[PDB]
Amino acid sequence: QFAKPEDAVKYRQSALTLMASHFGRMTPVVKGQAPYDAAQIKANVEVLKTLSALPWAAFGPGTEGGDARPEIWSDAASFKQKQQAFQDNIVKLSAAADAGDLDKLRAAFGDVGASCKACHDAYFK
Amino acid sequence: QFAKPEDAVKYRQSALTLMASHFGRMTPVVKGQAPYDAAQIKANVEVLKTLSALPWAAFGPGTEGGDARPEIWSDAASFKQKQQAFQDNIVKLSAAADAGDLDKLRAAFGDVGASCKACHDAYFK
Ligand code: HEC
Ligand code: HEC
Repeated sequence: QFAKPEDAVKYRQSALTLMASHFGRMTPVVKGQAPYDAAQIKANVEVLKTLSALPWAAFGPGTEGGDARPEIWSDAASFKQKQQAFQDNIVKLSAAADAGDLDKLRAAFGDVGASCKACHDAYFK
Repeated sequence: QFAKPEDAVKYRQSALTLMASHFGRMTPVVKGQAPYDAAQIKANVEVLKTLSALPWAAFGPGTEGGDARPEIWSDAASFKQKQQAFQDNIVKLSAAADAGDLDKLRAAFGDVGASCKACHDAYFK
């Protein structure tokens, strides 16, 4: 869906920006600094679900650019493992949110954040 | 969820960028220049559904900035009517996609695009 590589870069950056707002805006809730409304969080995690599936298709072959370390395309199976592990940790966060189980939410949130950081460490310039 | 107004600007711009990729990538399909796969389009419109609900919350009071004409906050009911009409045209596009009805897709797509342009004309700098 991208006319030039720059379009893929702009798309993924925008997806990651959201996806990151929808994750990070829950930090006060997970820390207890903001109240926990199970329905609010269930709805927000559903948005995060959808967003978390979007960036990866915008790292097609030859869409090198942005802050994407070059190691992303030449090690394709390994980058895919990281996105799919991230994506699997998001399933666990959805399960916690859907259940209204705060303790499960906090644990799952930490796992998700570790998965963000793991990819950032291997693949962000 | 925004620490400063600039954060809201960055969020809405990113949401609008996606939302706009998910809309515009269907143009070749609506024109018949690309094949029509009903399931593909149903799934893409579902993504567009979700995205099309996101920008509006990032135009809170005092988040002036970006390419958002100042007329957005002082005429709040009217800006809300435009986003909700856009949002209603998206419901019609979902219905067309869900039904696998190509003719209904083309008509709904044109209505959506007109709603994008109408808001762009009243509120984009
Ligand atoms: C888990 C919820 C997160 C969060 C909060 C973020 N990421 Fe990543 N990310 C990855 C790569 C390769 C990039 C660079 C993209 C490019 O510039 O081409 C990024 C970038 C970001 C950003 C900045 C986006 C921007 O506006 O420029 C942010 C805010 C961000 N990330 C947060 C790679 C990955 C992953 C590889 C599988 C995973 C998982 C994540 N990121 C997860 C997260
Ligand atoms: C219907 C599907 C669309 C499409 C394809 C786009 N919009 Fe809009 N849009 C609106 C405003 C106020 C702005 C400025 C935001 C800001 O800068 O603060 C925009 C911006 C955009 C962009 C550019 C985003 C960026 O990266 O800077 C794009 C690509 C875009 N729009 C496309 C306002 C509205 C609406 C008011 C209710 C509606 C409806 C739409 N836009 C709809 C669409």
